[PDB]
Amino acid sequence: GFLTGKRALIVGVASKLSIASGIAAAMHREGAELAFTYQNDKLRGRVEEFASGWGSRPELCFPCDVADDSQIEAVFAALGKHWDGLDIIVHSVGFAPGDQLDGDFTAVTTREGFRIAHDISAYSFIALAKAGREMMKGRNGSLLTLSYLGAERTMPNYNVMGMAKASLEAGVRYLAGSLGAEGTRVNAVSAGPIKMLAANERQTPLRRNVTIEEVGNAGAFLCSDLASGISGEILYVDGGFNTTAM
Amino acid sequence: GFLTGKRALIVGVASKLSIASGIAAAMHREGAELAFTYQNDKLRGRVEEFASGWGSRPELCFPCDVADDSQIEAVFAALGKHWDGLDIIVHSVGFAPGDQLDGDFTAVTTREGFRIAHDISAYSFIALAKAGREMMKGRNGSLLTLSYLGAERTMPNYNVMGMAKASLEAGVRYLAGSLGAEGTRVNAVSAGPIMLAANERQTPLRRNVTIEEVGNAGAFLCSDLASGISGEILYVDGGFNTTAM
Amino acid sequence: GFLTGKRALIVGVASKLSIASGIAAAMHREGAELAFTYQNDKLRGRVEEFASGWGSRPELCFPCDVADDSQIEAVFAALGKHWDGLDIIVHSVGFAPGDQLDGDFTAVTTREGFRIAHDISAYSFIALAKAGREMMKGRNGSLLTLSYLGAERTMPNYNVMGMAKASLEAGVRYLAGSLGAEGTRVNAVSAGPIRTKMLAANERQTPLRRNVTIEEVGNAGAFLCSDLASGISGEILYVDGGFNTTAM
Amino acid sequence: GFLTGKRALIVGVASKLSIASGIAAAMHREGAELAFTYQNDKLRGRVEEFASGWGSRPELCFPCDVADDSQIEAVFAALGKHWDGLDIIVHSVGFAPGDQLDGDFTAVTTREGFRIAHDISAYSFIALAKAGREMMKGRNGSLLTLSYLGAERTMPNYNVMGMAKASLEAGVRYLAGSLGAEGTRVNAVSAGPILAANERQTPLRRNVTIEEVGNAGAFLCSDLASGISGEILYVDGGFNTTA
Repeated sequence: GFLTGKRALIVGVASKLSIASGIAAAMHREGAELAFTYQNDKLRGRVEEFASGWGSRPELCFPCDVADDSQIEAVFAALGKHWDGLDIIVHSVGFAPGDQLDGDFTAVTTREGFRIAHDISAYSFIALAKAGREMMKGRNGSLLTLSYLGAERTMPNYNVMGMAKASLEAGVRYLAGSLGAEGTRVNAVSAGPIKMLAANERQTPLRRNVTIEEVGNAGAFLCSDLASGISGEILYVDGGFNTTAM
Repeated sequence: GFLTGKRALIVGVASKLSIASGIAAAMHREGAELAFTYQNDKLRGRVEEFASGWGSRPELCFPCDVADDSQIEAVFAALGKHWDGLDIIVHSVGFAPGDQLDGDFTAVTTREGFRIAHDISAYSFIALAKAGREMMKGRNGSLLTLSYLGAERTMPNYNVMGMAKASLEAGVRYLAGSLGAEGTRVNAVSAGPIMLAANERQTPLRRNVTIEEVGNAGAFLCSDLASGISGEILYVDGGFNTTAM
Repeated sequence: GFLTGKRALIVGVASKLSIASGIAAAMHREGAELAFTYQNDKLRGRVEEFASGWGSRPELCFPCDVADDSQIEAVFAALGKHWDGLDIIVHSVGFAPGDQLDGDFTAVTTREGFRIAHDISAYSFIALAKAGREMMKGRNGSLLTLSYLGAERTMPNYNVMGMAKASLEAGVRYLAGSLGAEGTRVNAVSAGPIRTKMLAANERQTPLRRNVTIEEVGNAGAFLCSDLASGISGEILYVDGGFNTTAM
Repeated sequence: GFLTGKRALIVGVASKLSIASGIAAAMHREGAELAFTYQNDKLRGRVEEFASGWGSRPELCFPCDVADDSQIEAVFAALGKHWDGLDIIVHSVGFAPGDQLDGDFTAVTTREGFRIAHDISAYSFIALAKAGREMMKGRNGSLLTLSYLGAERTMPNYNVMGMAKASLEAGVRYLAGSLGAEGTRVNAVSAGPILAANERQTPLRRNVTIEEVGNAGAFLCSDLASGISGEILYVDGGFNTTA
């Protein structure tokens, strides 16, 4: 593939319906050696399952709870023992306590929900870039992450999560800003949604939802040297929805 | 003036020549009855004295550090003994741990520094929108806050305060979708700075703006003159934001 | 008022309830003395009559088809006979021929219709900017124009005119950049829809649950050309009650 | 390559150092059958040479002034006598009268300059979509145009092209939502310069190459980007994201 020879870490594979899971799949098709992290022992089995069919193996799977600094550093110590270097890190972690994500925004949003949603979904990505700066030394690789339109504009019940996404995408630009002198490109892919999920379909220009695959392909490219003049981008894979108003 | 009749709470007055002091002035020029909070006990005497010259009294000054829900709540419960309603809350509290705003971003940014920056400089706004929802009921008021170009494009050492602001700025949009129904508008004012001579030559107006200028806009935004504007981020920077080079 | 002592020219007054008039009314109400252009010979009587309720007189009205560079300066040649200098230009004219603004974009959009939509809606701004540069010198004044959300995101039956506003909006920035040196501020107001079935959804979405009024879009527009807003140039002020910020 | 199977009409090829060229090389490399236009009678043979070096031949080269409606017409007519379907149209022609790109924006900008600036740099796209609608129909194709930061922000001596470009970018958006239902995707690459002080600030601390813009340009018109429409993708090292 066009990603042959590169070696990527992949954070937050939790399912195969996931958006993470479309990316890993397309990233193997394109020739990448992969690794995976799983948040907890519950999901440890199914990550390793998926991993094995994605060109990877149980021994390239590590426990990581991105709320923890050490555990992230631990991931980069152990992985660093199978590969002489890392090229790509992928970030697919979206988490805010549900009571923040259903009701009147102003009403339900608590300080602690704000703290968490931001920590898990925004800064984890800076820590990942931090905790792996060394292993991406002189690889000219890249970092990726996932965002949503709700960081640029408002929608029902997405609520405080749009504040996290807005910060992430900022964090993306500042990451591009600093990490780039050593040749790291930081980018993010903003995907469309995967009754009213059909009111989306008929305003989205392509009259259809994007597939976890198309986001994979698009997130694959952004990590390949096909995308090597491209940094600080937020790429929208949403059938063109954001370009609509009425 | 164009604000007479309106009452306004001002959070985060800390110096005579801050953008917040510019706002505070104009809103008084325009007749707003002003109330103030103070960050801690050192600044107390400073804030009371400013308040007194902006038509208010120390009676209308209350202790608040926006890192604590409980003190915040005591603000509106203390004010509510003085006012049977409130029109405006002006949110000019911008802060992050110093070491994060000095160096390479990836290197100097910390979990705890992140969490603080975002707490004080962003969530505090929503905590004020909440804690003051009742006092603002049925008055069709407004909330103003301060952001900066750092939320939208990068620039030296602003670092994590560029994520904070972007989170703020999204909260503007969201608080707007929410409180709009009831008739509260929510807006922000993104000011220019006040060798930074590079900025100036590039800035279309060839100068910087002044807290005066940032305050008239601040004021306008919170006055009935604005009543058709909400969810908006008004750039008071002489055009600098619109230039690429 | 706060425009007191300021002089403005106002282009585009064609109805009594246009955004053009909302501005003109506002701007008078805050002290600015005004001048007006009529698009052609049919609107002269309307425009003049309006102008008198706005402190202006028949004499302060001028003919001008913004498709004509020569008429564009005829305004300023003639105006500078009553006024040694000018402070504001308000630019409020939206027109693409009707067949362009109806149906499927790609099908009904034609080269000429495109040409017109951009020459009227967009270049003309730059031309009032040009033509009146001399009279605005020294006054630390401002130009103001009107845009729409269509330019930045799509909405049915706006078609080519969103292309002509994105051009315009870009134009605002270039003018603001060019003329800032000598003091001229250049900004825009970008109103949401105005009242009189498809519009009822617009207001369920917009944060303030109501459309704006020309009294709102005019105050914004007034303010933006007043020394109160002297720190503001290159800006596109949204007046739509927050519509532009919502997606569902 | 990921464009294998695809056929593509490229508008704008005129120089070795073209952006237009960078896309064609990267596109052909990715396995597309290309086909080109040449503005005047000069540059005719020069297009042809490049064309014959890109797997094409001088019979898939057609005369076209994007200013004249009838030629663009005649382009797709003739092309449909060699080709069954069309998959990609690429639009890489920028031209404003030179005087307009030299001096004070207000002062040098004239109406005629405006007109040409917009007709060439922006209407041409629409017309290419328009006049080549039928050959794309059925195909789930894609269009691609070129833009620049001057639409989004100001800079010296770009002047009216920032206006042309801004329009074009809406034109991307309006097209995309018009031709989406039938499968046509519509995007743009906003490519940086291929300036010395520019370089200092862009994040990668370097300028982009026509191979870097051409790749992404190719990617977007390929089925690997079928979930993308209406975009202004930025290949400039992240310069847009910097203040």
